[PDB]
Amino acid sequence: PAKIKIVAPLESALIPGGETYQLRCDIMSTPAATIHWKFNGKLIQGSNELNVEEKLLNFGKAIVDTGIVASILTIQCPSAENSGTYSCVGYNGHQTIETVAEVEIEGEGCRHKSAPEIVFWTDSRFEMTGNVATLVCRANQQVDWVWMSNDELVKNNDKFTVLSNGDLVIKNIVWDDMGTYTCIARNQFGEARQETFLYPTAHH
Amino acid sequence: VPAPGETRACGRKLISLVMAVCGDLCNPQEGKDIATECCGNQCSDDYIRSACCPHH
Repeated sequence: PAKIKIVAPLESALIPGGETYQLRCDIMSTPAATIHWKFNGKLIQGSNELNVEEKLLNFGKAIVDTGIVASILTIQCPSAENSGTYSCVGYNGHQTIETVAEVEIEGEGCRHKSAPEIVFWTDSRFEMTGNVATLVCRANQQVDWVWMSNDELVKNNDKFTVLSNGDLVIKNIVWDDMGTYTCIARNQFGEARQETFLYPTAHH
Repeated sequence: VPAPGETRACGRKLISLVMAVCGDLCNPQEGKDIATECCGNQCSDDYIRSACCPHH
């Protein structure tokens, strides 16, 4: 049965102007959820789009698809225009949830040519042995992606596909695939990294 | 048996999932036992979700 729950909520805050600020939320969901953010009710990051491709790849299978997704919203140079209500919204195709906070800027040399950031990722994905699973990372711009596992490059082959959007798609998962997969987003100025985690559950 | 580094990463992610499902029904010391069990041995989805709070 589908389920969704806040794991790490937003909290309201009076923050200094002109100092970089970051919000984080984490949501548990089955099937996999996406997160988008709103400011005073208006969409500012992310979308409601879901992993339709993996659902096709798991045609005919009993699917576990559960885990925690995380997202971060960065305000580079907070000013009075950034004061208001921030919402982190989760959606899994069946249910929604949200966590909300009021952020107020207090106070008035704040800065381009910077590394990307990874703003949404699979903190954990559980899926049954024998199915396809996806580890998701999304950046704040178009990027070049590389994935690592066990300190080695993940190469594209019959089992692993690295997509241009930041997904790593792993077919026919087995217990030996359990562990951490690091997504690395690069542009011409530098890189951002994030860890994701896969758990292939037992198939009885 | 998983490599030790995969067991390491697993323990944190598994206890987080168990605590999120079970809430206050799962003491962190009991979630840790399920995390250790299921990060050295492969567990089912049902066991991971229910072992720390069998009455849901």
